[PDB]
Amino acid sequence: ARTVVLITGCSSGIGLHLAVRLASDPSQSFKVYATLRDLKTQGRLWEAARALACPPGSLETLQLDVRDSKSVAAARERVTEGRVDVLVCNAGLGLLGPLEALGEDAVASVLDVNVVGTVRMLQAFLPDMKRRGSGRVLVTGSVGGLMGLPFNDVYCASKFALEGLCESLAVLLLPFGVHLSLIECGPVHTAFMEKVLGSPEEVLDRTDIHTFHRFYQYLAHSKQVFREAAQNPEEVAEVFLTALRAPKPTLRYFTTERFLPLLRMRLDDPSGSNYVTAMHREVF
Amino acid sequence: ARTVVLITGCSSGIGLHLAVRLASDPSQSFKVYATLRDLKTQGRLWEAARALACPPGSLETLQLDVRDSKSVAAARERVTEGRVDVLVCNAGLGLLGPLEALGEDAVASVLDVNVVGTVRMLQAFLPDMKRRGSGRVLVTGSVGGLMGLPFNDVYCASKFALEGLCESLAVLLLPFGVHLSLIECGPVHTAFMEKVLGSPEEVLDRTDIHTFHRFYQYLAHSKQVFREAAQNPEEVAEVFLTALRAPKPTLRYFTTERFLPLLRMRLDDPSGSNYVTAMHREVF
Ligand SMILES: C[C@]12CC[C@@H]3c4ccc(O)cc4CC[C@H]3[C@@H]1C[C@H](Cc1cccc(C(N)=O)c1)[C@@H]2O
Ligand SMILES: C[C@]12CC[C@@H]3c4ccc(O)cc4CC[C@H]3[C@@H]1C[C@H](Cc1cccc(C(N)=O)c1)[C@@H]2O
Repeated sequence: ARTVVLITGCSSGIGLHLAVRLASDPSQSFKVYATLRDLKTQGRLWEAARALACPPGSLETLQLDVRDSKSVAAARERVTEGRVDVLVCNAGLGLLGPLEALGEDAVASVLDVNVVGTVRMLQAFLPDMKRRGSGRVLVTGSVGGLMGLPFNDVYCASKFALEGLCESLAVLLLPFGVHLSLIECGPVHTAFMEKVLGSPEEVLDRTDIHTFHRFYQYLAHSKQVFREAAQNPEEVAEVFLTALRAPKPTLRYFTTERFLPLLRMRLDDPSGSNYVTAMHREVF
Repeated sequence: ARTVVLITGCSSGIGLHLAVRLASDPSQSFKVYATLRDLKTQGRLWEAARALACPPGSLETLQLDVRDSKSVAAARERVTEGRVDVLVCNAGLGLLGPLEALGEDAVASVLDVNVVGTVRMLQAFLPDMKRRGSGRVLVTGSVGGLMGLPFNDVYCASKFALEGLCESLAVLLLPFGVHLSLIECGPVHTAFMEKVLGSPEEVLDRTDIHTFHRFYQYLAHSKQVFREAAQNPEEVAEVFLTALRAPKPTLRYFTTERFLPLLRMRLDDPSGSNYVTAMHREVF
């Protein structure tokens, strides 16, 4: 009857704006479960829900920790309709800084949440989609999963992993009628790079002066790129809707064509030397 | 005086054949620390050492668990010369099977060892290489880190992550004089896909009949690809030597040109549709 949509990571950003956008829909086609790690962060989701005046019953919140498969099961249990038509894997963690300055727990956590937690969603939800012979999976990707960035080593590691995970799955799912797509985001203006980085004080402690100086230069350049390229989460959310609406989804949707030149140069010098050279000069 | 080389994962395969190859070297240029998770598995490394008659003192073994940063530190401590000229990150875990058939621990472990453990090596060893303004890092990569394969979802996830990790680092390390390179391997005939997969009995338990059948078809095709394309670890080891010897290493060395067509098609249809189509028919 309604298309049932479960989204992870709805407390801010792309996930919040997509949950209520679908909400929301003048057509009333969508029943949305918006999941969040901490319910104390659900205020903005319910504010924004009021702003776009979502109908009553359009939006149910669930608590869901993607690092915890019992929590993934308990959120799956609470899906009354007993199917999910559109699973959106969007919960994600950032990590920014000199590699030797990152705590090993913080490294472990990004991988846990960004890769393993996506795996846990797909394990809990894919079986029944394959049995039904239908279902859409959308995954928040990043242009940092398509080309490496200085000081984003671990974030890019995590983002690249999702490409590996999802491309491998797509090759299998083709004849099942289950559709998986990555929505590849450039910079998005939400609230992103926040406490994804330690204090200058603590970062200097953990690295050399020359590396520290380079981090500042990367930050200056990143601020510039964001101010000249950063997209709306509203703009980003339409791309998810385009994929969810397509009769035969491709593997990747790009929310911006802007980085495609740069990605072309990675990909026709397989040695990686052109990319690394171009990016070094771009950043520094 | 001698080039000090520390390699991870030497109990078999590429790591074992590279440790003693360098060994070994009629020139006697190399002092090798060959690390292994379990010392009980060091027999083959010392057999092969006798076969290629490595000189006395050419090869020291260390125990090293890459999942454990105290173990990474204790192996670093035991490097008497007090520098490492060539760090080789080669320790790796496989995982093969339908995604829903993989244990969550087994998923966590592959990421821990293949990504986090590489991070731990680089944290322990990169600081002093940057201070010296010199050092080579070589990382075992796979063609499964460059394109996704059905039933290799998690392995490819891990392998893709290493591309993300290393490309991000290379962009920073360029003006430091520290050189990082991936050695991208196709199928290698060692002993690989062993207990990287559960029994047919246990896998059928954990999946549908149609997915199970497809797994068999992928295995049949994989056996064929290996029998028609699989390289020596001796052949693979020369590629590492080529990179270690290059005055200005590129980011990636390919031990085979054979998959480069296939990689070209990933990369000029950014939607991923051509790749996924070509590979689906290639495999099934
Ligand atoms: C990778 C990227 C697209 C490419 C951008 C680029 C392109 C070209 C260039 O020359 C410079 C730059 C710098 C900025 C880059 C963006 C960073 C942003 C990702 C990010 C990082 C840390 C935490 C989070 C989080 N909270 O989710 C998100 C976005 O995904
Ligand atoms: C990915 C790959 C290169 C591309 C190959 C290919 C290409 C084209 C094609 O059509 C089919 C196939 C099937 C075989 C594929 C290889 C599998 C092998 C990796 C592997 C897997 C599980 C555990 C370990 C471990 N113990 O380390 C290693 C190698 O790296």
